[PDB]
Amino acid sequence: GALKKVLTIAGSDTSAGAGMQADLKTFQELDTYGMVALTAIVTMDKDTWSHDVTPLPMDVFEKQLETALSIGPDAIKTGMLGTEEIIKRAGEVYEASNAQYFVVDPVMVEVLNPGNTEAMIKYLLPKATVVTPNLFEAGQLSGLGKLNSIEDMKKAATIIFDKGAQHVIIKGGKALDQDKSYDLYYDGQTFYQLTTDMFQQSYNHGAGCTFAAATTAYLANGKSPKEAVISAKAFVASAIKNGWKMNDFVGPVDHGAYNRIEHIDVEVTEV
Amino acid sequence: GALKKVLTIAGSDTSAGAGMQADLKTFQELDTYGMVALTAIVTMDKDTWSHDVTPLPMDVFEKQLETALSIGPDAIKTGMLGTEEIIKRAGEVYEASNAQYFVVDPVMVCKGEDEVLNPGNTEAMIKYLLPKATVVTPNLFEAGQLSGLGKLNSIEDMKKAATIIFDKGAQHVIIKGGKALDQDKSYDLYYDGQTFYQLTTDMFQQSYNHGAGCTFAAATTAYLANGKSPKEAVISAKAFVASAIKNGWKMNDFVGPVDHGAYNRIEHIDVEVTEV
Repeated sequence: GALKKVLTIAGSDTSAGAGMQADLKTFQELDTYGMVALTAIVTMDKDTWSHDVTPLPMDVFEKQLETALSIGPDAIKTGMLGTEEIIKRAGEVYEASNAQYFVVDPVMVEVLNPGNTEAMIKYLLPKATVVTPNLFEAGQLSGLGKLNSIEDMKKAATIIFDKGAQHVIIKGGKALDQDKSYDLYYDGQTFYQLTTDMFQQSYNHGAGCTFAAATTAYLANGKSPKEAVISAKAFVASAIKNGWKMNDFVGPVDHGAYNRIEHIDVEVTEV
Repeated sequence: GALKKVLTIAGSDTSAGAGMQADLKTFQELDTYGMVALTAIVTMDKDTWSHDVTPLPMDVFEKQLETALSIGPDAIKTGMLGTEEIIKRAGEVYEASNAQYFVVDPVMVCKGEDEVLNPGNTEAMIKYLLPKATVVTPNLFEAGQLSGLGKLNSIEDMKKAATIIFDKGAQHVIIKGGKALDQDKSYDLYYDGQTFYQLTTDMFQQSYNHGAGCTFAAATTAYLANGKSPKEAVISAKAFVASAIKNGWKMNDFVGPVDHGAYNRIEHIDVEVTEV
């Protein structure tokens, strides 16, 4: 078959563990044709690792979208998007396209811009095939605030699904539990808990981007949403376990570890 | 051991077949840790496919370099660079790093009748990049420019160009003959200052080759990083790109990219090697 065309709308992580770098690397690992519409460029100070986010002008953002839409993506992912304007356009781009899958990683950084959260709820959730919040982001999107348990994650997932997302996976992460990694997946009918072990020498920069990018490529290549999130969780678990130390401040996931090194078991249960 | 850290200094090809996209994809296929310092963004009109090159401001270029250099590349590739200033910086970044390998893809545009679009850029490459290069990877046109010989038409002309490019300081030179040299076979000429080798594969379909050059240079870089000799890196890189070209696909009426992952996923192609 021809390679599936998979677009990410995301920024450049110059360190190359997260951002569009994670997305293109993951798309490559999963035998898709990766494409990116760049939103911003993120750099890091050599001594302190302080981040500098340089937005790209809207005119060049729009030129890239014209090109990507002409090529015709089969699936679109959104990464961290910085403005309500870009959030709104990302949704519009997916609706204009013939893409069948839209995966939204609702990256946020009390939230820094609650305006962006409101924009995600308005413009992206109603279009999303899968939305992939971490525990914090899920509390923001659902309006519940802080989530502390699987039962709280069930409530938030219901609310997010009701806002229009077709499938919701909330990543518990270290915020939920420091010995096991628990995610709550909801399809409108059934709550599934997905669990992987955690490992001592792991590194996690780019994990969220990688998970969402793998989900997108798995969907594009024909996995059901359930199968895609379960396979994506195994994919990123391997990446995290095999992450490596970049400097005193960070270490990226190994995007290629699933294929090159090992698979990690994912336990699936109904909750 | 640890993944080798491989940096490209290149622009974004929004169509994703060439540019930094080809570089990161190839880096990933070859089990390295790919990185980019972005110079520019190239977009295309939906109707005519006319290109628009949007330079990135020099301050953001510099911020990316600082981050990349802090991380510490094991190898650096240069793709198409738009100005003498960025050509010069690229060479400086390599000197400042602890990278042992520098692969320069000396991308130029021919204006017709063997004339180059930006002659200052060719002078800047000869001045700042050739003397630093582990490998330089010109096509036939570029090699005529870098050597000052103009149009090359034979292996004998290519040998002459290679010796001149070597004398300008490149450690290893590979001149890609392409369709300009022969329509049935893809002949490249490799030189290491001592021996000339002709590398051959079949000339595959010509329709869907977008990103071939970038891919070849990126693969060379990755193979070096991962410990292949320069001769084995270029032979391996030739095989790698040959499968990519053979398995290219039609994107639209104007372009078709190489399949960067074809070597690993689809098939392996033999490279004939002969001393000449």
